[PDB]
Amino acid sequence: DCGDNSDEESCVPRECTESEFRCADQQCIPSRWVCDQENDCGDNSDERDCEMKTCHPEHFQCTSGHCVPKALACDGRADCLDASDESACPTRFPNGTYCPAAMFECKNHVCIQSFWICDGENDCVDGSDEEIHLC
Amino acid sequence: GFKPSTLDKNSCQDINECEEFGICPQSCRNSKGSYECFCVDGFKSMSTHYGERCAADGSPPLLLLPENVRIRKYNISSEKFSEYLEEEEHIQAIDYDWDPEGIGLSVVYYTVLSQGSQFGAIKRAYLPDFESGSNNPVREVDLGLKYLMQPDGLAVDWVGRHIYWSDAKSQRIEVATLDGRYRKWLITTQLDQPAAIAVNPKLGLMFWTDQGKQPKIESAWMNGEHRSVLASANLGWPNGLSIDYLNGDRIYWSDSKEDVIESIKYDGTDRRLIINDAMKPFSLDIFEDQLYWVAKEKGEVWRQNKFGKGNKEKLLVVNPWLTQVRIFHQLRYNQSVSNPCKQVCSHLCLLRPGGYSCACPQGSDFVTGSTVECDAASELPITMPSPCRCMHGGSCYFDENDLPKCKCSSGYSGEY
Amino acid sequence: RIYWSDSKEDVIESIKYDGTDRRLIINDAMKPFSLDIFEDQLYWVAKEKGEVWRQNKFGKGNKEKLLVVNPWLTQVRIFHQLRY
Amino acid sequence: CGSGNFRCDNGYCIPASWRCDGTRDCLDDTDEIGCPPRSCGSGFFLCPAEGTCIPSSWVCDQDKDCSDGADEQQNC
Ligand SMILES: *[C@@H]1O[C@H](CO)[C@@H](O)[C@H](O)[C@H]1NC(C)=O
Ligand SMILES: *[C@@H]1O[C@H](CO)[C@@H](O)[C@H](O)[C@H]1NC(C)=O
Ligand SMILES: *[C@@H]1O[C@H](CO)[C@@H](O)[C@H](O)[C@H]1NC(C)=O
Ligand SMILES: *[C@@H]1O[C@H](CO)[C@H](O)[C@H](O)[C@H]1NC(C)=O
Ligand SMILES: *[C@@H]1O[C@H](CO)[C@H](O)[C@H](O)[C@H]1NC(C)=O
Ligand SMILES: [Ca+2]
Ligand SMILES: [Ca+2]
Ligand SMILES: [Ca+2]
Ligand SMILES: [Ca+2]
Ligand SMILES: [Ca+2]
Ligand SMILES: [Ca+2]
Ligand SMILES: [Ca+2]
Ligand SMILES: [Ca+2]
Repeated sequence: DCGDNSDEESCVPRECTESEFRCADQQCIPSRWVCDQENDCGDNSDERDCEMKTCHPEHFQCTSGHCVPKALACDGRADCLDASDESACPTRFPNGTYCPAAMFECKNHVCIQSFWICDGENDCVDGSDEEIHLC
Repeated sequence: GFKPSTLDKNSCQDINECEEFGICPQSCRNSKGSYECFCVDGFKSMSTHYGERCAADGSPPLLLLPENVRIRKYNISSEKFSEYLEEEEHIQAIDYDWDPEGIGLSVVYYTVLSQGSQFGAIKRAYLPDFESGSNNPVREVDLGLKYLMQPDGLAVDWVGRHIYWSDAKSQRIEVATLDGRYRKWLITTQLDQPAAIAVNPKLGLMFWTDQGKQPKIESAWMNGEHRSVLASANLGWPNGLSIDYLNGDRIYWSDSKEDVIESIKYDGTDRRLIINDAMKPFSLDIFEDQLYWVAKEKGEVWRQNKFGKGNKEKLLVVNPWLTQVRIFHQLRYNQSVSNPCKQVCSHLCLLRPGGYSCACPQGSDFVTGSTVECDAASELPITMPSPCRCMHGGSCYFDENDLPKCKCSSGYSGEY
Repeated sequence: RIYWSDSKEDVIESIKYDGTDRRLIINDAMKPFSLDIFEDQLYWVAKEKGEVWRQNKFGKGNKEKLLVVNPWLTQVRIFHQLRY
Repeated sequence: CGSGNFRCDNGYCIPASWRCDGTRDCLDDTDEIGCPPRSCGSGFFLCPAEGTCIPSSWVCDQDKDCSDGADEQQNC
């Protein structure tokens, strides 16, 4: 804040408050960031031990131990990196499909833009994108 | 050989000479007016300028040295180096199991620190008991233990078939099956930078050190049920811990803040300084009459007499990446000790003084009303691939079926 | 022609013996501490983590890691009849 | 529980062979909280703290042959 660094050179890490989480660099971040699939603390220590922890009442938990907002469960999009938010929920149409024919459906029960079939990355977490029988 | 009695100062009693520290190398036997001393099974006695030695049967001992990117072997008999494992990074700790499968290859367990966003690991490899080098390349297996940050303390239990480890940034002590299937947290509270861990299966006890704001050395039951602090005063940075099983189950530790090596009994009742000006010691190991320790600032291995007697010698100069020294020999850990467990436990059986107890992996719990069965799924053992076993300098290649197969030197023949 | 390594700027640079043409050959050189040149190739040492790296002396292409040798490593020299 | 088994205070029963075998099976340890001694010859005396046997005359001869007790002033 002042160009001689006199405001920071002598400083000791501050104690974290009731809704904060602490990182081995002695940093404080919001608890919500913990296990959110992003390395908010550079050592990825905010994503540690996630499988044994429970989740916030507003958030769904993925098989990988990670939390995602519950409104994004069963929405057709893979919000969990493991697609466990979509893998599990009930049938969506009398057709028995999980995805409209305007789009593409993959065994992860994930629904994907049709043009994505067979281009570079597997847009379906593992459900047979880029397979030659699609290409 | 006799001292006056306190009950009657006009009478004479026999001193237990075996109660003196450093009286003999391995074992002492009291006699009324005298003492006798002997080496235990597997050891022999030999004359030397300083008296009787105890020297061990079997192929001569070796030293295992983990650098940051390689694990390397040194042979005290031949005074030479051999190449075991390479192309790794951030290795920290080592421990070995001598004959887990009867074949002539030991198994080695080593820990890897987190590099960044990527987490650490515990890894598993085969170590030939016989002479070998880069002719027998080593494959690696990973136990799959997720979320490790700084697993700077590792121990292996050969009776219960378990692996124990300490992580300074999770602030926990954890036990798992020796292939990584079931995982349990034994000590979760009042830890600050746990640094080193050792196990005694005969006593059913585990020992560990803390290096943080309040340095302490602690002992517990291998199932975690009982906990105690053996030393708290004058401990600085206690960074390495070793156990002597022949000199009455005794504990040694190294401190780099005070440049000292100290010894206590497993109950804390007798404390001694063995080596001062130890040059910032970072790891310890003990074999026969000798104590080996590593110096961190300048990469050296030093040896002295474990009772503090005499003088200290410099055995090796190995670069500053050196983190530990381990002694590799059949008689370091008593392979004969028998497991108390009786196959009642569904997931884990853990040792305690005089017996065993059953444990469930983390997050699971015992089925209602049971003490031996858990609400968790069974995991099948993870057996690792066959290693390159070519003995007499032969060289190994992986065939189209990926099986290792050997080619001999002109002087030898055979499948391996 | 003259080449030098700078660890404060993580760079390897080249000049002519009169100073009349200056170029950067290798950036993000990882705190380089010693240099040597042979044939089409330039070899340099990385001080923080004990590594030997090689690249094309004109800066072309990509850089390769040739060795991992512990942090005590201070220099790399090339030994051959036709170096001098 | 029954049918000739042995029972622990935890509400748990084990085979009778396990009862006194040098391994605490009950978490309450009551399987081996008491088992009879196995003794030496009539001319000798036994100490359990060290699993040792000594001639009976040693039991009171002004030497602490058994470290934790069962020798000298206690027996004298
Ligand atoms: C069934 O599927 C087709 C194509 O996706 C769609 O046109 C139709 O609206 C669906 N009908 C019902 C009842 O879901
Ligand atoms: C160590 O060296 C001795 C010779 O001094 C040799 O007999 C022995 O086989 C060596 N050990 C190993 C494991 O190579
Ligand atoms: C090893 O353990 C066995 C079984 O308890 C014991 O009989 C033997 O004396 C031990 N050997 C040594 C050298 O400690
Ligand atoms: C796990 O999260 C839940 C909310 O879903 C509760 O906050 C619960 O208290 C948490 N676990 C523990 C042990 O408190
Ligand atoms: C789920 O889908 C199937 C097949 O389309 C049936 O339509 C079924 O009725 C659906 N489930 C429910 C509860 O309506
Ligand atoms: Ca996060
Ligand atoms: Ca975020
Ligand atoms: Ca979703
Ligand atoms: Ca796309
Ligand atoms: Ca695609
Ligand atoms: Ca005596
Ligand atoms: Ca029993
Ligand atoms: Ca006596």
